Amino acid sequence: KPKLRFIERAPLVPKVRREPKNLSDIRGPSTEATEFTEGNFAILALGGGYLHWGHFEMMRLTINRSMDPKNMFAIWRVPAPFKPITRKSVGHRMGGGKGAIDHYVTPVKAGRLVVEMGGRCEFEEVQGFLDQVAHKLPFAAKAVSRGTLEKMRKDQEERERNNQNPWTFERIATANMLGIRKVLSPYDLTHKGKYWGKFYMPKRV
Amino acid sequence: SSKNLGGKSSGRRQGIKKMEGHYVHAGNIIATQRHFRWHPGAHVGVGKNKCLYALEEGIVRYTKEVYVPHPRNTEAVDLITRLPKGAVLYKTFVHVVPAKPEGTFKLVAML
Amino acid sequence: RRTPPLGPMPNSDIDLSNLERLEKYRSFDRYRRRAEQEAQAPHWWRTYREYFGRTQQLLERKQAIQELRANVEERAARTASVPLDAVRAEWERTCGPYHKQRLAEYYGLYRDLFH
Amino acid sequence: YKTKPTHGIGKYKHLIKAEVRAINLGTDYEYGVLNIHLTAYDMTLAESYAQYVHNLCNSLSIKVEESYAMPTKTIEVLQLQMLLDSVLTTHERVVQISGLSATFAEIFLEIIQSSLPEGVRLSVKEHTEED
Amino acid sequence: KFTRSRIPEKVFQASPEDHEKYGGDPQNPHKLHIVTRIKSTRRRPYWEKDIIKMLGLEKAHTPQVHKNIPSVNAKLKVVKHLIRIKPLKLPQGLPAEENMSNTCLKSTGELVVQWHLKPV
RNA sequence: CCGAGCCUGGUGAUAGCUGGUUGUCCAAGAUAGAAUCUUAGUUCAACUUUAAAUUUGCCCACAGAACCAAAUCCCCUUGUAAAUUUAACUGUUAGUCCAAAGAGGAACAGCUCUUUGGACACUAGGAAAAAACCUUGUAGAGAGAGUAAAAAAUUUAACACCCAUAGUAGGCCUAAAAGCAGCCACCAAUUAAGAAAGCGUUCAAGCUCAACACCAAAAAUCCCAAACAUAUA
RNA sequence: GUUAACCGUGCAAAGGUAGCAUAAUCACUUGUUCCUUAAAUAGGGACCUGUAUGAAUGGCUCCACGAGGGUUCAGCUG
RNA sequence: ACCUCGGAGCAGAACCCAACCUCCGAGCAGUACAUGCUAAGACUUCACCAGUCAAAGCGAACCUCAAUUGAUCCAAUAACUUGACCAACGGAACAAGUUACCCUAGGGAUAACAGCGCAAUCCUAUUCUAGAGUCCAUAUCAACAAUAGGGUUUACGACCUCGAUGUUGGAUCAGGACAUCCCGAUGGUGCAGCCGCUAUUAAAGGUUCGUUUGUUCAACGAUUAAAGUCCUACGUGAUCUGAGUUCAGACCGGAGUAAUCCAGGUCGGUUUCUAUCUACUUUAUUCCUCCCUGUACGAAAGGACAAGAGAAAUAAGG
RNA sequence: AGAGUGUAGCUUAAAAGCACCCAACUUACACUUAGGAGAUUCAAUUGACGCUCUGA
RNA sequence: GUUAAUGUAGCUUAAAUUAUCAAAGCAAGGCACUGAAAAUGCCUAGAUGAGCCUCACAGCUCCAUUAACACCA
Ligand SMILES: [Mg+2]
Ligand SMILES: [Mg+2]
Ligand SMILES: [Mg+2]
Ligand SMILES: [Mg+2]
Ligand SMILES: [Mg+2]
Ligand SMILES: [Mg+2]
Ligand SMILES: [Mg+2]
Ligand SMILES: [Mg+2]
Ligand SMILES: [Mg+2]
Ligand SMILES: [Mg+2]
Ligand SMILES: [Mg+2]
Ligand SMILES: [Mg+2]
Ligand SMILES: [Mg+2]
Ligand SMILES: [Mg+2]
Ligand SMILES: [Mg+2]
Ligand SMILES: [Mg+2]
Ligand SMILES: [Mg+2]
Ligand SMILES: [Mg+2]
Ligand SMILES: [Mg+2]
Ligand SMILES: [Mg+2]
Ligand SMILES: [Mg+2]
Ligand SMILES: [Mg+2]
Ligand SMILES: [Mg+2]
Ligand SMILES: [Mg+2]
Ligand SMILES: [Mg+2]
Ligand SMILES: [Mg+2]
Ligand SMILES: [Mg+2]
Repeated sequence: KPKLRFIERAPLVPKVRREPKNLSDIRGPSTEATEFTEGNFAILALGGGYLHWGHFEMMRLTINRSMDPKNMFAIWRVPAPFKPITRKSVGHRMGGGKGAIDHYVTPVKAGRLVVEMGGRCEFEEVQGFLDQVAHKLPFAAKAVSRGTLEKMRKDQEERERNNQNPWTFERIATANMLGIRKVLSPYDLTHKGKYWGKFYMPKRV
Repeated sequence: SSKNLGGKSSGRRQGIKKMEGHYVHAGNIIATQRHFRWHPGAHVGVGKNKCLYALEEGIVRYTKEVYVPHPRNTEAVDLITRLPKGAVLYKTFVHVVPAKPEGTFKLVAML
Repeated sequence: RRTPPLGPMPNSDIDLSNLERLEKYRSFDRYRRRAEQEAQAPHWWRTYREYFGRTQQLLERKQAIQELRANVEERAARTASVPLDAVRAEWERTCGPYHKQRLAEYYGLYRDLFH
Repeated sequence: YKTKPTHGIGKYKHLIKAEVRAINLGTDYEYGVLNIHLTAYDMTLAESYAQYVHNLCNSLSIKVEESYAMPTKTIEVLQLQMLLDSVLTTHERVVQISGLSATFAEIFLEIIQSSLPEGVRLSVKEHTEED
Repeated sequence: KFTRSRIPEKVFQASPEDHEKYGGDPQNPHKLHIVTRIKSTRRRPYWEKDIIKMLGLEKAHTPQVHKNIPSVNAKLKVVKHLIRIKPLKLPQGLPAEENMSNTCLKSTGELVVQWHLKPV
């Protein structure tokens, strides 16, 4: 049914064991749902980050207000918040074990499609309200069509052939030119030089 | 509060002691383990805590052989009888190729 | 790091989606027959074996068993003797020399006699 | 180098198995859990046909999952015709089935039909029962 | 963690364009290296501090010859950011026993065998 | 100067605590951990020192190491000159920051806790000043020379011009919804203007558009080098 | 349970009685109302969840008295 | 709350690896009675002590489980052996509270005050168009959020200082910030006027007196053009105060057998310094009155600006 | 009429191995144990019978 | 906020488990009606989510709710 369903905070099975904050759940490119499945229009993540339930009901209400339910349909490409964030009650000194579970987040890597759309208009009709959604997300994001995503991957690939600088990041980091791997990660090999922490730089070759 | 308590056990120091291609006298402990990782092969014994020792003075090699268990081993004969018919199991084994010939015939007298 | 296998990985032709439909060993001994076939294969990886390694004849035999199926009366089945000395003379003529070559190799005559 | 180009050489769990309707649209309905009920006034003849069914299914590689028995009926001469009394009893037994096609459906019924002995009744159905 | 880095062998395949920018050729390769240390070994790990002593490059900017065999190349591959490798090309032949006494290396790597101090 | 006087004596009480430890000259020298009424300490180990004995030690290649990522281990060659063992000991055993993989916390801290690797407590140059970043080490005299690292780059939002009459006061549904309160429909006169896309009606008119034609910064004593776009790397 | 004289029930050696009280008396509390002042977290008089008052651990008034601790009229005075 | 031992993660692939880190468990039960004796070689929980494995041989047959535990000395015993929840688990053979009457040795290795770091909490500005504002997002207020900032609060950290960095409020004198309370200038207004709201600009000048409270606060009285927000070692104690806080005395209630204790109350309680050096030690605002005028405005109630005149007061200098 | 050919079910088996069948255990199945059954379409690589094809 | 405890018929003790008695309430019952008396039956997810067993049951997960504590500068 062609609106977004209600994403509930805190799924009905609770998590009981407190997991560590792995922040490799934000780093680098996404290998999860990078592609369009039965839709044409989306919000591409251009940086990593966590989504609250607050960002979900941001994304749910400000689409359903500004979307014709007879000509458009939407679908989530992200799950419910499953990853539990542990917050100690304020005013206490350090020590005393891990705190309690406060809220749940869902991790979103960069390059992941967030909210897919589709229906009987062209991209300039949905570009308006999807951009104010993508701007309010807790990471840089972009309202992409099914054509612009290929016309940005076309542009990001010809950019890698055109550069007149002999030195790319791959040729230097993998071959360990300056002893430069002393100041890089082991993720700096296969990410590229593009990704840096949570942030993804689309300008950079 | 830290309700969790007890995990102060130290490391077991369990692993291969004599790696592949080593000369091993008869009785040296090739590996110590829990939860079988290397099974005994030719001239390799097993102790109570599943360690592997060498039964002859030789050179230790590691192969990948075919696993057929004992028909009294009831926890793993049912492991066989749910396999499809192309299947074999292929565990890994530790052998000792013995170096010294076990003796020579020598003149002791002229009688 | 992960490097690809050199030859055919085993158990690869049977890794099918329809697992429940497969023809499924139900006995120990059927597997022990298959598994002792694999320990004579080439095996690219590493093996213990590397370090430690007419027309009137069948026509007369056809009436032979048909004749011999009647004088056992199937009364000698549900405890016959099988005289060996006649059998031995039959063995020495026919499958003596094939068998005799084994012992001459197991005892290692040929690698001492004739190189 | 720990892993190797021989890694995964012994993996004994994707090969082995671990731990309604049959939807299958268009080709459609590939008959799922069906309880064929073998019922007789005898005991031996009912058992000898479940004997015949179960060996038939494994010969045709179509899956069976139960062979249990519905318990026994307790009726006399029903006193509907000096009023008569002698206890004649009925022995029912369940044979289940899980895999069937549309294209084996009418045929596999025939081998059950043609071989069905004297005084026994079948009844195919879906599943909502317990002993 | 910072570990002992390893180089893919794809880096040490020379292109035909590399045979244009540099004077060597794959057939008939040079026999000896000229290895001079141009970077200090401090602020670099102890394995690189120890390889430099094994090649014999305690002094920076001093020249040193090594064979071009794959074993000693496998020690130059770990300290290749500290050194300059040049092929020792001999314009004349090898120095004879009468011609050991007066040679010089002649950066551009040309071990001249009779080095006089007179103009041409 | 009384929570138990004062004096002499035991008494040079004792102090895992503090302070102090005096000629010259050179050489080697940075700390894995375990126990402990123990974490201000000590004992063993590790490391360091000296003197010996002997033979290999570092670097390492194919092969090799488990099922339920960077790498290490192993290891001949090879490059090199140490290494193990014996003897006699002390001291360190209250560490810091940087990069990397993580845990705790707020994906706070010049925060805390491990691991791998640097540097620092060791001189020198640079980053303004500077422990920890970068460059560099084995030592002297020189009124010589080549070098290394090494000086932040940016300045941005104008916009069409013109033209607008009719079914019709749209079946529907609503007091009333006539382009804009709501569904379905959305055909049609003129050459061309949507049963109307934004403003403006309780319902109506009006303004336009679509259509013809035309052609980024804020805080507390006083900003803070001076400056400078053009002679050849 | 009907704010409950009362009934129901448990426990106890006995269940704080007389008085007195927002006190020099945990906290809520600068409780509440009256008087005092133009204005009162002060003071004085009352009301009493004082749920941590209370009877020689002495309770409560009252005459004198105090370099005691609060408050006040008038006068006075840098 | 914990303290010894084992499994899993962190610690992904030899070993190792911390945490008042995340999770599970153990202080046995069962079967034997060759769970007999001896003995090459090895492993080892980073030491040691403890632990583990084991070929053969001799004698005979023909252990499972992960942890499942405890040293010396002393006991008990003819002997073999057996003795602690010695669990603070490498174990002193047997010992508690209290101290504000305190003392000594120390420590900025370690707290309170202050600085600094950080900004969760706070405070502000934008971006966003839901909702409010009759209608109308943007006169005004604003949710879900997003991006930057500030360093006033409560925190956190433990880097300087314990061979002393004196502390709350007030007095005295103020220095500065502008995110302006008043005075000035301007844009918008759901600005009719009087009054407001909001924003841009401005830090020259101004920012009252009282009752209760130890109070900064607040409440309240009367005012005023307004009674601003802060920083300055919560400015300033070698300038002052000591009422609070925080010594020894003491009651009251409470906790405790008592000593004594309580961020609970209350009476009382010594505030030293002769200045070496640095630094330093004489250069106009605002309100009200009258008038416009009872005008503009509204239509009425109400009621201004700008132009002019006249009085004052505070301040600086005499 | 033209064609592919041809080992019992199957077989880059050459008289083989699997499958298969009846009992005895099992609710049955499965396992196992005791048994049971069978093929080179026929004549000198040819020739000629069995099927499956392309025909009318 | 931390520990400490409690969890119940309509109300309350219980009973070391399988759950009672005594008011509640339901009616019948000594002849003018009610209270009292005494007497059938009636009134218990033993406050929760999981089943290792078997769980008021026994450890969690919990939710309520009660007492302690919420310092020393
Ligand atoms: Mg562990
Ligand atoms: Mg440990
Ligand atoms: Mg002394
Ligand atoms: Mg020295
Ligand atoms: Mg100490
Ligand atoms: Mg630190
Ligand atoms: Mg118009
Ligand atoms: Mg009180
Ligand atoms: Mg007074
Ligand atoms: Mg009394
Ligand atoms: Mg050891
Ligand atoms: Mg033995
Ligand atoms: Mg201990
Ligand atoms: Mg006192
Ligand atoms: Mg002292
Ligand atoms: Mg400190
Ligand atoms: Mg502080
Ligand atoms: Mg609204
Ligand atoms: Mg620290
Ligand atoms: Mg101090
Ligand atoms: Mg001093
Ligand atoms: Mg301003
Ligand atoms: Mg102060
Ligand atoms: Mg003073
Ligand atoms: Mg002062
Ligand atoms: Mg006095
Ligand atoms: Mg001075």
